[PDB]
Amino acid sequence: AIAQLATEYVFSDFLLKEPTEPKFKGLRLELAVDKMVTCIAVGLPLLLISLAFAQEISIGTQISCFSPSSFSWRQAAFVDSYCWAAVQQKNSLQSESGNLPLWLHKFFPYILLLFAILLYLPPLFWRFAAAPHICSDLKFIMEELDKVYNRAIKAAKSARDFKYPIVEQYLKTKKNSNNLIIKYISCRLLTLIIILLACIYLGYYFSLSSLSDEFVCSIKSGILRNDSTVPDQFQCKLIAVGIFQLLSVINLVVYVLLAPVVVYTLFVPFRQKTDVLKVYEILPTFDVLHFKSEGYNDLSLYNLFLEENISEVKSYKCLKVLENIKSSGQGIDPMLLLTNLGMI
Amino acid sequence: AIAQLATEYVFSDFLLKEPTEPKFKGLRLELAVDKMVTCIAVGLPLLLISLAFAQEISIGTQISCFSPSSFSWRQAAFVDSYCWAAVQQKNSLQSESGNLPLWLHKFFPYILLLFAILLYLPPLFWRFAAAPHICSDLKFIMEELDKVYNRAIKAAKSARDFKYPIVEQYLKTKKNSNNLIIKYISCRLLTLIIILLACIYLGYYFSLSSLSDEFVCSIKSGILRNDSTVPDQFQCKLIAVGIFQLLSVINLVVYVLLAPVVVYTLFVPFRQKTDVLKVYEILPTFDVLHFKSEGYNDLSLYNLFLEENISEVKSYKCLKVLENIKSSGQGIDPMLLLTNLGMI
Amino acid sequence: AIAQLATEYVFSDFLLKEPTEPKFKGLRLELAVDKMVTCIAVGLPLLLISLAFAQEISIGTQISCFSPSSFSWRQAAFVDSYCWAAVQQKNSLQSESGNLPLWLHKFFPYILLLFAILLYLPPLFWRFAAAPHICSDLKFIMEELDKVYNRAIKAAKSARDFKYPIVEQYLKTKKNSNNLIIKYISCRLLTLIIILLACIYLGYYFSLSSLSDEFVCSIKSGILRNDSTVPDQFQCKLIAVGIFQLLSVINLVVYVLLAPVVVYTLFVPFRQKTDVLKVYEILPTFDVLHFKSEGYNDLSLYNLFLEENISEVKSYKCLKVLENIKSSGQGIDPMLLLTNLGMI
Amino acid sequence: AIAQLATEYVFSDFLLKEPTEPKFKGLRLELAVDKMVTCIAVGLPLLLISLAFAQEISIGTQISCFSPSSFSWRQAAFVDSYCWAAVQQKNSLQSESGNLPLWLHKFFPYILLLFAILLYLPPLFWRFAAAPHICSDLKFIMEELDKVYNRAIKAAKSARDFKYPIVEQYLKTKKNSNNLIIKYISCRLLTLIIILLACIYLGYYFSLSSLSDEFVCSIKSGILRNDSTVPDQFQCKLIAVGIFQLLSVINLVVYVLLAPVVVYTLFVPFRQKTDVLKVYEILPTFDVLHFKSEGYNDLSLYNLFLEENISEVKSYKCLKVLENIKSSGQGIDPMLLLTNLGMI
Ligand SMILES: CC(C)CCC[C@@H](C)[C@H]1CC[C@H]2[C@@H]3CC=C4C[C@@H](O)CC[C@]4(C)[C@H]3CC[C@]12C
Ligand SMILES: CC(C)CCC[C@@H](C)[C@H]1CC[C@H]2[C@@H]3CC=C4C[C@@H](O)CC[C@]4(C)[C@H]3CC[C@]12C
Ligand SMILES: CC(C)CCC[C@@H](C)[C@H]1CC[C@H]2[C@@H]3CC=C4C[C@@H](O)CC[C@]4(C)[C@H]3CC[C@]12C
Ligand SMILES: CC(C)CCC[C@@H](C)[C@H]1CC[C@H]2[C@@H]3CC=C4C[C@@H](O)CC[C@]4(C)[C@H]3CC[C@]12C
Ligand SMILES: CC(C)CCC[C@@H](C)[C@H]1CC[C@H]2[C@@H]3CC=C4C[C@@H](O)CC[C@]4(C)[C@H]3CC[C@]12C
Ligand SMILES: CC(C)CCC[C@@H](C)[C@H]1CC[C@H]2[C@@H]3CC=C4C[C@@H](O)CC[C@]4(C)[C@H]3CC[C@]12C
Ligand SMILES: CC(C)CCC[C@@H](C)[C@H]1CC[C@H]2[C@@H]3CC=C4C[C@@H](O)CC[C@]4(C)[C@H]3CC[C@]12C
Ligand SMILES: CC(C)CCC[C@@H](C)[C@H]1CC[C@H]2[C@@H]3CC=C4C[C@@H](O)CC[C@]4(C)[C@H]3CC[C@]12C
Ligand SMILES: *[C@@H]1O[C@H](CO)[C@@H](O)[C@H](O)[C@H]1NC(C)=O
Ligand SMILES: *[C@@H]1O[C@H](CO)[C@@H](O)[C@H](O)[C@H]1NC(C)=O
Ligand SMILES: *[C@@H]1O[C@H](CO)[C@@H](O)[C@H](O)[C@H]1NC(C)=O
Ligand SMILES: *[C@@H]1O[C@H](CO)[C@@H](O)[C@H](O)[C@H]1NC(C)=O
Repeated sequence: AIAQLATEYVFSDFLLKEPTEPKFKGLRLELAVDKMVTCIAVGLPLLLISLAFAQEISIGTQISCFSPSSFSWRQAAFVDSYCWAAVQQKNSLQSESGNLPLWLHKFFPYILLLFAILLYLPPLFWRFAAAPHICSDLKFIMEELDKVYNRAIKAAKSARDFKYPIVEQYLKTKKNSNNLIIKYISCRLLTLIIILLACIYLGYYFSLSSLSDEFVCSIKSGILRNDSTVPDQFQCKLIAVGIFQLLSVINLVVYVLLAPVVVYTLFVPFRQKTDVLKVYEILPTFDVLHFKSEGYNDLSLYNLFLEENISEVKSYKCLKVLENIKSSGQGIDPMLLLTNLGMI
Repeated sequence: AIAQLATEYVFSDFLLKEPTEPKFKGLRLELAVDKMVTCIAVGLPLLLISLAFAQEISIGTQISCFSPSSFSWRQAAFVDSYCWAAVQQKNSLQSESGNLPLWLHKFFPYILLLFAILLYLPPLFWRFAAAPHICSDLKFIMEELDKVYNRAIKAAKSARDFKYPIVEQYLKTKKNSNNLIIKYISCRLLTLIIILLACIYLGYYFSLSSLSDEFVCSIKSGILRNDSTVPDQFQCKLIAVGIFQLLSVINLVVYVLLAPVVVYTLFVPFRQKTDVLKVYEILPTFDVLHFKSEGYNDLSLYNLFLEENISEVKSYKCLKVLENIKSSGQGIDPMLLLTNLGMI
Repeated sequence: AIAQLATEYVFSDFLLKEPTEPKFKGLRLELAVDKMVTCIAVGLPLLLISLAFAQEISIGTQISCFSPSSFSWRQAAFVDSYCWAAVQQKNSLQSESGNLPLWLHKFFPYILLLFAILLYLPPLFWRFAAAPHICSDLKFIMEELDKVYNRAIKAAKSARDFKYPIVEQYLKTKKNSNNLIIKYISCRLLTLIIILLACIYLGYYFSLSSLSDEFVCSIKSGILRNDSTVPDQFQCKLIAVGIFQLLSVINLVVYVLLAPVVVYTLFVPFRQKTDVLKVYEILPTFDVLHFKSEGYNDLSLYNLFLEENISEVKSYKCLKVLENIKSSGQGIDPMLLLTNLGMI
Repeated sequence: AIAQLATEYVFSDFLLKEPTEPKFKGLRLELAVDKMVTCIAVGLPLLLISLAFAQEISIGTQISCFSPSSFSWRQAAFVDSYCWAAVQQKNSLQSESGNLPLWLHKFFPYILLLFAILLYLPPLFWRFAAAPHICSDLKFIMEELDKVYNRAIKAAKSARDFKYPIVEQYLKTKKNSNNLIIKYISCRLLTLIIILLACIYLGYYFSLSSLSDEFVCSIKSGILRNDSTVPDQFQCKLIAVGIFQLLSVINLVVYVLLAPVVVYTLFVPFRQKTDVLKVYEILPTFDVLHFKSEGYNDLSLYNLFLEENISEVKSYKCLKVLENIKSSGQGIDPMLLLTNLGMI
């Protein structure tokens, strides 16, 4: 039913499932905006496919040819099925709009499924190629941040009663390499191109005259070519073509609204803001150097992933509340850190 | 069946599922009133869609055109399907009420699903954008309250046998920022606007003459335009239009009753009452300062979320019972706290 | 099938599911009588809806109009569907009993579902508004009782080898407030009113002549108004109306039997008997004062909830067996308590 | 539905399920490229089979023979079923394209399923024959790497405050044996051959005239051979043949794109690059000798499997970050290793 389709595709965790494995425990591995874009671009065409053939919206068979009254039920069924299979056969049918509109009307669900698959492909490539590496690197970075926070609080407590910036060096090294950012931009660009092509196709499909679904059909090949009792042609109409056009314009609207989001996603350096690591600069055990901005490198992408999935880090949360309290400046950062006692 | 739909949509945890993740363990992340509003506004139109096409209420096909007796079964089926697809084609049909009523009668389930999706969108945006931040902040606040309660009871026990207000400073800082409250008000306002538009549409749909479902249909395009055996027109009726109007007025009543709730929700500062933190003011380790009221800021929203999901805090429950006992004043707050022995 | 519906709605845990959350572990949060009343009042109309359209009891379509023999199958189907949709349209049909009986016959499942939803609403309001508070308070009370029992047995063992009545003070304070009892009485009263209205409706529906299901139908609007081959009217009958009346009288009987139960529930103070706390009065560490009776206050409701869900408390069970043994008076209460050794 | 098939076969973990057993905990046991190739080559033909007979794309029965009007419904059904079963019987039917096109049109789903099974066979043979051995060997290798890393860090810590290369000897021994690599190459080659044969078949099927689906059928064997009322022949058409050809060309495109991937897979030594063990050469406890390249031996395959599933090793990750930091050369490898403190 329509409501069942809605529950499956919008109100359920459709493509929102976290990786089912212990390797990525709590790691999104995909930005929220990218996940939203993929979920829409994939589950919208599927939802429209399901809707267009819902038991309520669908009168019945997808084509009716209006055989003569003399024709029996199965003769008329032969006519309808023959014309359905003959939309491909150009000789059989003669339609003013041509044969491409008939092809599109017959295979619209296939085309929507193709667009959905093509849009799901780049996210899958990301999740299967560049996701494990970033997951491992980010897990190491979070562990290093937790360890340095613990060491700093232990030092502060000892004072009240190595020291090498490994994480900073690793981030600096990531500043050079750009394979991950190149893959990310390539997959986003392919998604954008697929969306644009889908918009072109949907606009063309919705621009039809709405009468191209009605085509003339001739079961006059073979032994029936010179038969007399059979009329030379029939009036066939492809039902649900109006529904297809409505859903196609809906998908076109959604995709044109979505494309600016993908374009904004492509410009990762601009998105790289609100320095996540700036909060850690007040730790004595952490060097006061952010050095993450203004670069078409994997460092900006790692900064984005950190700003996305750093809320799970207790040390980061503690430092964030310390920073927020520092806005008033009533107290002192080391005193607040010592009082917090948030090692684990 | 009707009962199955009821069980799925009203008697089950439809959209009442808690976040399936360890990050939010026991945190609602959504006020009870907001959750009720979203659940109604989403699962009502879906329930009505399912009901309108239930196997019992539905006689059968959604349109019947009453072809002549001479017409065969599949000729009549062609007529019915053609008219169903031609509700869009204005030339084919001539109805007194126009063609918009026919469009609405055909696509009412789609319109209800659209309203449900549009009403579910703002809650989803909230849960995916502003929910993680408030979850982390509120978890930190609850942990700080538990820790300060433990410290105060330990101090009292030591007396019988830092001290910095970090949580108060954090709340004071939240008094300034307003991004969360702005997002909350924006999503509530969008929900209200969607509800009002849905009410307008449902009122218009229910105001129809009830005879607009009957339209005249002409299969007279193409080779059949000059055919003689076919009548110039047919009498088609869209079945289930009365059911659609009944369910639309039901939804209109529900939404007009719900809109005052959304308006009351918009005025968060008025809702900010029954100070949750007032109970903690009797703790020696906690400063006697509430400072949370009369502000279009995130502080009021945090106060609401606390008053919502603070019952899970054992220290808060203990302080609440101490406060309630203090109404008589027979005993002493520190003595009762020491006797409680409710560290964990 | 009928047996499947029975298993789902009477032999299964339909609305008998305990709260699926760790917050309420073993707490009913709903009295047994109230749960029975809600389960009946909700799952009876749903069961009757399912039964009335069971594949065995149902001959087929819900209306047959007996078109002339000259009419084709789909002409007759048009007639039947038109009349089904025209039960609303007063002009189309002319029935002796009127049009309200036809409306009721068509929408009886909707009306039963409406009554079920309206009866499920007050229980849901209770469980979502006043259940968390009573759950927290009752959990605290049980914990306090366990702690005082442990302290008393420890004192007895020490003798053989604070002391403040916090729980008693909390109960005394609950004696004043009445918001919970007011909500309980309001929800019970609304349930009773809904049940009475349902009884009125079912009595009216069952009082019909049983021939109102037969109505005269006229497909004579539009181009067919002046058509000659079509008869001026048809004889239509709404099938399953007898089944609807039978199930409606069954529901009426059940609801009239149930209403006295709801009225008895409304009088909570009378139900407040068999003092649960009287057993704890023999503990040296517990003050000898019950002070819970004869009040339209939340104290009586808390006493009811205690008498309901106190069997899970080992200390209460031990004290109850001590009390039962004290009926003979052969031994001594402190000696029996010491010998029991039931700390945990 | 189409969307359901898509969710099952592309958006779900179809053939992506990890081995359901504790023996292989986190071990892929199959390269990512090989898994992708198998998943495509298997779930594409299945998806196309499901699509070709979807309730929306399918008009109805797969063959209609257009019996005379005098023929009754079940006479026409006999004709259609007889011709469907007589596509095999060459005498019954006379088609210009022959009888092989009819066989293919009737059994296209069977042929796609056969290709899917044949392509799934080599992966299954691998997973059931050569997977346990490589799993055990690789688990031992990872355990040895973890142990040597722990020993080296312990030695470094002791300095700050056996020694036999068992793993290197085992890898060197693997350099000689080649049974695993021979099995891998054989299964890949069989997969490639199956893909090529499938491409040949699909090209032949798509190269048909598109009118071979129309064949002449004669129910003139037995008592009906000399019957007069029955026409000497009928015009039968195999519906869905156009859909079969479309999906066959789609599968052909996918397989021709995939075959280069399989050919690249066959050349494992070229794939053996980015020495995984080179990072471990900086450990004092590990001998400075990689000795893994330029060989048609199991050593290259083991190197590939290591580069695939070594990210799960904490010691390897630590050494990798040490290597990346060494690019700048600011610090010292032993000092960084000591500071890391990443034993477990
Ligand atoms: C997804 C991508 C590939 C879709 C590409 C656009 C498709 C949908 C449409 C939009 C405009 C279309 C073209 C418009 C006009 C003509 C001229 C005609 O004589 C042959 C077909 C041809 C050349 C059409 C082919 C298909 C076409 C290119
Ligand atoms: C992503 C955005 C830009 C998509 C917007 C849809 C655009 C591309 C659509 C809307 C209307 C469409 C046109 C409608 C009609 C025709 C006439 C036909 O003979 C050739 C294609 C052509 C010229 C279409 C090309 C694509 C088109 C311009
Ligand atoms: C969800 C929102 C967009 C719904 C908006 C209201 C819809 C349901 C209805 C209510 C009143 C309607 C209008 C009433 C009168 C007319 C005048 C007519 O000559 C053209 C259509 C037009 C202009 C209608 C368009 C659709 C309309 C605006
Ligand atoms: C949220 C609340 C205010 C909704 C209440 C429903 C209101 C808006 C409904 C009920 C009846 C409706 C009217 C019924 C009939 C017509 C005549 C038509 O030619 C234009 C629209 C118009 C004038 C409708 C406008 C909207 C309307 C006034
Ligand atoms: C659930 C509640 C609202 C049900 C209320 C009772 C319903 C079922 C029935 C019982 C008696 C009925 C009334 C009996 C007699 C008449 C007089 C007639 O000229 C108009 C309808 C009217 C006024 C009926 C309206 C519906 C009615 C009130
Ligand atoms: C909860 C208990 C009291 C319910 C018992 C059912 C009662 C209320 C039912 C049973 C028979 C019913 C009556 C049957 C027939 C008529 C005649 C009609 O023109 C008006 C309503 C009226 C007068 C009904 C009113 C309600 C009624 C009296
Ligand atoms: C999967 C593998 C086995 C498929 C092999 C190719 C199949 C699909 C096709 C492609 C070309 C075909 C051949 C083309 C021409 C002829 C000559 C004819 O007089 C007899 C059949 C015969 C000999 C065909 C047999 C089947 C054939 C070999
Ligand atoms: C893996 C790649 C190379 C597959 C490409 C498909 C090739 C092999 C296909 C496409 C068109 C096909 C040809 C189409 C028509 C005929 C005529 C027939 O009487 C014999 C087979 C023959 C000659 C086919 C042989 C196979 C063929 C050449
Ligand atoms: C049909 O009859 C015509 C008469 O002109 C002839 O040309 C044609 O070949 C016949 N077709 C068949 C299939 O026998
Ligand atoms: C139908 O016949 C009329 C006669 O006036 C003619 O004008 C029209 O073009 C014909 N239509 C078709 C589709 O042949
Ligand atoms: C039907 O014919 C009658 C004859 O009196 C006429 O008044 C009426 O308008 C006609 N109806 C239609 C719908 O043409
Ligand atoms: C049909 O009749 C013919 C007449 O020539 C005869 O040869 C043939 O054997 C008969 N067939 C059967 C099955 O009786």
